[PDB]
Amino acid sequence: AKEKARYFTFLLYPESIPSDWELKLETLGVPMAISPLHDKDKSSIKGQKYKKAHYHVLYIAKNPVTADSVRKKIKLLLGEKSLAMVQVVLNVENMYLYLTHESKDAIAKKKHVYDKADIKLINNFDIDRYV
Amino acid sequence: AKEKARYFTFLLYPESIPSDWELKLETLGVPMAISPLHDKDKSSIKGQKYKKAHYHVLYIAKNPVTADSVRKKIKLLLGEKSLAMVQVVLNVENMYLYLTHESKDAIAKKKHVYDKADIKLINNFDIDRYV
DNA sequence: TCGGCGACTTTTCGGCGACTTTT
DNA sequence: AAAAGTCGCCGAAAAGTCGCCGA
Ligand SMILES: [Mn+2]
Ligand SMILES: [Mn+2]
Repeated sequence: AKEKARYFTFLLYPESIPSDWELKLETLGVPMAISPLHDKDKSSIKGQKYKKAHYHVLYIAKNPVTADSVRKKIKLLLGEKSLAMVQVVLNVENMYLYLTHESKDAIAKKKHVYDKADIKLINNFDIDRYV
Repeated sequence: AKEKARYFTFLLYPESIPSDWELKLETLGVPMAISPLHDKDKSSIKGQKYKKAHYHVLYIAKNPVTADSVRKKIKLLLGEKSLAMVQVVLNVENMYLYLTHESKDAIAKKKHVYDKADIKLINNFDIDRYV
């Protein structure tokens, strides 16, 4: 009895993805919203500069499918270590604001807040359609 | 069978806790109330002026959980030796005023009275809701 | 007596190949 | 045949109680 759902978020690392990863993700025909790059997140480790550059993708599947469905589809796309920690997204509004660290979880924990503009929306991601 | 309860008090020693302990207690997401620093308690031994610096944390679990649980929950958070003497609290109010030694028993036994201003409330600890 | 800790138990949840349904 | 999708099944950690205490 795995959970089937429409909204997912996962991480992409610049190392494990090919050059054209952006055009690579457009192919699937599914609305995505790709956070700006996270080169400046404070690590929960002493003396430690920042966490590694990563992305937060917000993935809007067209029908209820399972976490594993999405992991594998992007594992085919970009390399089997391309992504990590695919999760089911419960509140879309938050996990969109979370790409900027400008949700309330993030500013409450005072994390470094990125630029609205660098978010990349693939196949006409409509924030309003899902809220 | 051990006792289940929602209200707890335990002690925090500044030596055994990391710099960012205060913020790390906020992570647990639980209403806490942290005594002002207890650096001038009268020691019960002759020629011993003060007791070792401590804090009294006042801890409100979201569901009746066991003394031991809270102990694990905090060892893992601040270090195996971070805390001490976790007990269940039967009257919050009295034990709230005890953080300043302004309860009945504290003023009764002539304990050193600290300043409210230094009390720290974590996650919107609202003493009034508890009476 | 009653706070304590290691041993244990129990959820919790994200992986990943293997099997299965869909195209 | 191939794509996509889910199904067992594993592991680890974050949680929790239990056993015995021990001063
Ligand atoms: Mn991040
Ligand atoms: Mn004290």
